[PDB]
Amino acid sequence: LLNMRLRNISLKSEHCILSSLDFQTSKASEQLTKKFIYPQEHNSFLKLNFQEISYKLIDGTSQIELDPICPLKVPLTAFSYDSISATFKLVLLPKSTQPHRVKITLAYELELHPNLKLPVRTSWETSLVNSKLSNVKFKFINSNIKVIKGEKFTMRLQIINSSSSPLDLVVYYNNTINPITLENQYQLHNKYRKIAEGIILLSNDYKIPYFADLRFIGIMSGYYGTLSGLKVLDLNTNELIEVGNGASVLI
Amino acid sequence: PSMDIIPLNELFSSQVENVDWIEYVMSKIRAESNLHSRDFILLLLDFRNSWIDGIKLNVQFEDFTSNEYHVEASHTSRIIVPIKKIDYKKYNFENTPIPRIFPGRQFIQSGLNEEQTIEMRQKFWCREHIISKLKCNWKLTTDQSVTGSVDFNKFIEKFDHKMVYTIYPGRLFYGVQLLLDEPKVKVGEIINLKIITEPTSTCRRKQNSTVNFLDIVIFDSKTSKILPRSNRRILYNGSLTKPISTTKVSEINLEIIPIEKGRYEFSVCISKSNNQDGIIQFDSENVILSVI
Amino acid sequence: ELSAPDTRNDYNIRGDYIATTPALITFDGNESFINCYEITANNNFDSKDIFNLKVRYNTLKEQLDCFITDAVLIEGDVEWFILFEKWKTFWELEILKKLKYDYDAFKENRIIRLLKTSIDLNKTKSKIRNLCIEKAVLDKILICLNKVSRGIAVCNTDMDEYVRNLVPKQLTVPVQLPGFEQFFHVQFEQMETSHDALHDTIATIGNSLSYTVIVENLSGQWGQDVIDDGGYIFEILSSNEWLIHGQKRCAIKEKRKEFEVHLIPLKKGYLNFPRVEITNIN
Repeated sequence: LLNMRLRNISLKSEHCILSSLDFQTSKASEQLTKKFIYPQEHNSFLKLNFQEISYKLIDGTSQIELDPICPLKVPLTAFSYDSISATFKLVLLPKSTQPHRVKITLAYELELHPNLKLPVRTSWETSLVNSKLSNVKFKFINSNIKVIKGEKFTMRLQIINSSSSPLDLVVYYNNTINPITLENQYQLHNKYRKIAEGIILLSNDYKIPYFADLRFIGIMSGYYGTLSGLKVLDLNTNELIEVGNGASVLI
Repeated sequence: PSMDIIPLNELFSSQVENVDWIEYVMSKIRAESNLHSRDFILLLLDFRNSWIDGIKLNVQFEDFTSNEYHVEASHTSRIIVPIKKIDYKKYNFENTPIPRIFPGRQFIQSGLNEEQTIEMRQKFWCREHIISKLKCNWKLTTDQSVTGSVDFNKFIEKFDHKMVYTIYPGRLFYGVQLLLDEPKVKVGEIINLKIITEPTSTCRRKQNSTVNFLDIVIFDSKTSKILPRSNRRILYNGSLTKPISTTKVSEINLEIIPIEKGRYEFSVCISKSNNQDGIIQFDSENVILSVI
Repeated sequence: ELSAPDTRNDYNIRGDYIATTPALITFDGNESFINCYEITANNNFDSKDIFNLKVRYNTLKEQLDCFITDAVLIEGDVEWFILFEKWKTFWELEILKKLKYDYDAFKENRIIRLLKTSIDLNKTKSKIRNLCIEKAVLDKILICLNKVSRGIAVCNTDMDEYVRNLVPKQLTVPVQLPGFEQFFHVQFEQMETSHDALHDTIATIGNSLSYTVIVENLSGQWGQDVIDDGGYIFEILSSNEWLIHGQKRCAIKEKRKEFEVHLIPLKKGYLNFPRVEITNIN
């Protein structure tokens, strides 16, 4: 009851859940010690946090922070430190423990000594393109973020199919404007315009035959996150697989 | 088998001077300051052999000569050719294409209206322009003396509405450029702007509504245009509706003073009335400035 | 127009809108008319002066009524010699009940009347001594204006020096804040995802209350989100405030606050009170 602490956990896409703990001197404790300190004419407190650490599991391992941290001391403040946990594909929820050491130094070198230790579970409170029909999956083997200029470049698809008939699909980019509140109308027009002529495929209408190298050239500068022009058509039972993957900046 | 025509808007600064069209188009842009960018259109046509041996397939335009490609046996290889636009006011595209004979009556009650005839004349005479300069002069790699030419007349089939927009700007409704004084202006300064407007020969199509409404939109160079409150942004006198008229060389000159940042692009929009969904032309001249 | 008071500082209002070439506006609350003024601060701090404006205007009803009078029934001076110079006030009393359609007058039409009465107006003109040399013109003009539409051209040609412009005014006292601050921070982003190429905003805004605080929002990122945790070091210059954040994260919500209105305040150091918090993440 001197510094209220909370922990926030987020799930990054790079298979590393990041959990950040936040500490803040609570206002009720602030006024509680503040009137008794201002009786002796003190305006700013001094809670010296000298040893803050987090532990892992039933065997105690000290996972470090993401940056440096000295031994600080301040009043009426808040500070947050972020550790990087490991992403779990199973349903084993990791339970961690944190500990601090607040030295509540009253003045003229007459200090008290306080320590605290919480322990809880680091929950989070709740791409590979796959089709809807068959076993056919898509994933770009080369890193989906890429930094290019407006020059010629290459990109690499990959197909994991049912081995019964691996062939009979075609790719094409469809360089035409999709046929569409004037402000939202023109915003959707600018999205559909820079999609339809931003990059151009240097081999479209292209029969596939488990790799498939397909080659572009990029014209217009900008970050094309989930570049969604190119559209792999499946010949038999005529449907379309969108490929919402890959993101190329062109600067 | 197929063909498509796409324009370009980036300037293509150098060290990308290895790709065959880029040096020619940037050479024409580079000197001759009236020979500007933003109006070049690339045509994308795909050569595909049905043979057993490789070919070389050099493409000659009226002055553009491409590199030496290599199509092996059954593949496509999209050879990208630059071409400028064709000016509507300099030319005439509303005359009937002639027949060869003068003998037959040819069912002289022709079953066509006015506007269907005129769009048929446009659709024919645009490919009449783009065929009468295009060539190719091929050779086999393993035989080297079997060099022949090709035609294009039995290959290009027809156009659609997208090709006649992209090749011919006379199909559009207005012709606009922009004039800006200083593209590197400091923030405490107000700069006059200019929007020239020059209507088309498709102004005959409506003939009744003598006003159209030039909207103004503003977008951060990245994405996601700014709502017209324009705080932290361009501080602007007047309002962005600015009525213009048919058959007029009007100039809706405005003023613009920045607040925070640099990367701004300016463009227009034509909407034919003031209500929702009256829109006709999403005009896209889209010039840029900076504020340090 | 805009006018500067008698205190007479170096206020440089570069903004001054003159609608010389257009005699046109509309205020039907569909689009948004914004006027703006690029003023300057004084030679020192100056927080309470008085500004008064000058809007000339008209209303569009008597704009189209002036157009209809000057080019529908009194175009030439031949009819203006006799047929309307003896019944001008009667023409105004007839014109005041015209009630032209101002709902389709902003969409491809101008000077177009609504469905108002035109039957008993002929009987009302016939009741007085109105001669047929004017009763033909005053009926034919209303019959023409019952279904006609003009354009934006030849509107200023009727509006030119034929309208009393009510040059109204207002009062704008150029309101000010209370607690001046001057801070500058610096960041160093420990990258979770490599860089998301964020777009920046160096704010300048002051909080004006008592027992209050200054709350800041981080920069805006537009690539792959939820990441790029930015570390920071304060160097909170020229004051002694209270800080309430350390080594935040540039995702969905960070809100790196700074409790300001507690101790070590100052006066109005400028036109308003300021806090020119310029972060610099290099």
